[PDB]
Amino acid sequence: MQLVQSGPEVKKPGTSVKVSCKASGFTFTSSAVQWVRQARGQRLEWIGWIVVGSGNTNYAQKFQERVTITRDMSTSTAYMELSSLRSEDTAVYYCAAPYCSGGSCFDGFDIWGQGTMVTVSSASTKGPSVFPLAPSTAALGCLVKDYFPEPVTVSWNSGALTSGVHTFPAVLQSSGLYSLSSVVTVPSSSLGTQTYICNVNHKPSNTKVDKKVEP
Amino acid sequence: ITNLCPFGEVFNATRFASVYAWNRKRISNCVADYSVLYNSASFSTFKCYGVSPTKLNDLCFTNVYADSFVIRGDEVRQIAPGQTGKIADYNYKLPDDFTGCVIAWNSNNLDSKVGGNYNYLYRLFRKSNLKPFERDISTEIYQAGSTPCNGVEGFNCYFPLQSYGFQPTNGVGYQPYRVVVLSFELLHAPATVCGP
Amino acid sequence: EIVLTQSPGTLSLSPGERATLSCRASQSVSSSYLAWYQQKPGQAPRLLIYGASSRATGFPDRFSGSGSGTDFTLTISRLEPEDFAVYYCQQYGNSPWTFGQGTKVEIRRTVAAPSVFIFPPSDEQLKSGTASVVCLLNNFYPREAKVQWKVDNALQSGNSQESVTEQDSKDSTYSLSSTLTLSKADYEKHKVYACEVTHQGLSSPVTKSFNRG
Ligand SMILES: *[C@@H]1O[C@H](CO)[C@@H](O[C@@H]2O[C@H](CO)[C@@H](O[C@@H]3O[C@H](CO[C@H]4O[C@H](CO)[C@@H](O)[C@H](O)[C@@H]4O)[C@@H](O)[C@H](O[C@H]4O[C@H](CO)[C@@H](O)[C@H](O)[C@@H]4O)[C@@H]3O)[C@H](O)[C@H]2NC(C)=O)[C@H](O)[C@H]1NC(C)=O
Repeated sequence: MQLVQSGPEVKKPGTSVKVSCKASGFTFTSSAVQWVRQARGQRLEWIGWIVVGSGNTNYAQKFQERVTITRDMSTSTAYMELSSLRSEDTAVYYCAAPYCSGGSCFDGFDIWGQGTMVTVSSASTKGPSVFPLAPSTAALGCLVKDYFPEPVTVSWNSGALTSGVHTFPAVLQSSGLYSLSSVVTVPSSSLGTQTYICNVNHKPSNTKVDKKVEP
Repeated sequence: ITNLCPFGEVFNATRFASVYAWNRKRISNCVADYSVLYNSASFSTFKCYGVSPTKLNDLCFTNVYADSFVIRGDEVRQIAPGQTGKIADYNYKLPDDFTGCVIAWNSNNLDSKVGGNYNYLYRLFRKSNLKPFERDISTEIYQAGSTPCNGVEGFNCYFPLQSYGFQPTNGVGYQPYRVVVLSFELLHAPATVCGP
Repeated sequence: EIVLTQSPGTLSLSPGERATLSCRASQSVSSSYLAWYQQKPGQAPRLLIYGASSRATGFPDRFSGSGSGTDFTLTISRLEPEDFAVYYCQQYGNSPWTFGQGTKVEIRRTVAAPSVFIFPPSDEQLKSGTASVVCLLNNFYPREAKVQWKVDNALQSGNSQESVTEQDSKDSTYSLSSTLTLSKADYEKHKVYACEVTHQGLSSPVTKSFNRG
């Protein structure tokens, strides 16, 4: 009943791409597979369905060209090549399938995955440019900007001090860079006391930036 | 003086049946010269479990059922006592404990040419796993969900058949291998096809 | 084919709802080739009712709705605050199998007033990345959110960056902050900044931060 997908791929502005959905826990011999699009704070656009028992496929009005599926019956997977990648295709592609076992099966597309993360940027995985938010009854936080699209997490020096941490999402910059923020509201009027930490990791370009915020 | 029933014309021809509408020619009252298929032959994979190939001409069964099939190169092995695969589960099936011979010879030429041939489609997506010796000459939209589509395709409702997309520039385990199954019978009836 | 545009927008009330959502259709679609997914923040969606004539295998109870072709209506009847996320209608049968606009849900909170505060860039900003000032308004419930400015001796809004969060399951609040990014190399034509937030419950704020330089 599980379905794993590959890691977040990174490409160049218009070369190619391919994604893999491994199907397990249900009979993949006679089933169907569909592929969709997603984004951050956006809608969903159906892309292309695969009768995977026997290959026959169509595509959406914007995806007739530059797209074609790949069967790969063995290993119980699924592929589709997207060509001439465009900048506005920073999408989680997902995949779905009906629970089919024996020849007759459920209508609703119930078996899903988790999707990948493709970012068609300049691909220069440059280190983040982060800076503290010096506090001015108030709040305090950290600033992260100007980094390649990457899964980034923020600690707070104790596995705690999560009393108002606000990790805002990632917004693209003009050149394809990424930025976000992490702000925590003050536990109390503790302006003249104690020290904080902006503990942040960065997994692909391994670094551990630690800035101690203080007025 | 004897004669020879038209056994070879089933074996050699341009257009051979299909995967699901498979021909089944009854042959009786003849001296079928079996010597031409084993003693002097150029047919690969002449393993025909059920009767020893030697002295085949000196033992004779009741009636002959000559078959005809076109299969991809790798999928020839599915002709067996059931086994697995898309043959003998939705396609023509081999009965359990059957007695008769099976031959499979490469046919990269002689009507296996460029372009996915219009005919030579699978037989797929049957609600049951078939019964032996019965022939499927019917087509209809499969059932794959709660509501039955009323004749218009769409979600699910798969068409059972897909064409073979082969050509004379394929690999080694995917080129066509024309298959002939000579089915005997064991019953309480006298043997008709007999002779040296 | 795509004029669905599910009638409800954002609705907000605690459990005690009789709320209903509608999936209007272009042409009356045959039933049982429908679906009604349920997206969640940061996860994959699910399936609730597979064709307006049943309910899916197993899912939380107390809501199941059905409708007609051009109006595939649905209902919810007093569901828990756990099920507050974006829905998505669906169609099968005719290619392309199109989805819908999607419906959003919210919770009543009786909106209050925040504390306003400004964040000046340190003296490192002469040699840092960008001379940006940071503000943050705290816990606005309403959808409306507007921020303006009047920076010291400059009239241009070429670059401005905003950051907003989704629902907070603990108290059902929205919180956004304003960090405007402008020219760094100058640090001489824009010193005493303005950063204001407007609401009826907040009236007219004041934000004239410490004189830079
Ligand atoms: C269906 O399609 C298949 C093709 O897959 C046909 O098979 C071919 O059939 C023909 C005719 O039956 C075969 O042609 C034969 O060629 C022989 C060539 O001579 C060789 O052998 C002699 C020694 O015997 C050597 O000296 C010589 O150098 C060659 O090496 C002919 O000699 C054969 O004639 C035989 O019959 C006559 C009449 O009885 C005798 O007088 C002869 O002496 C000789 O014994 C024969 O013509 C061909 O080889 C087959 N192809 C193969 C085996 O790959 C089927 O015939 C066709 N029809 C049916 C009904 O199945």
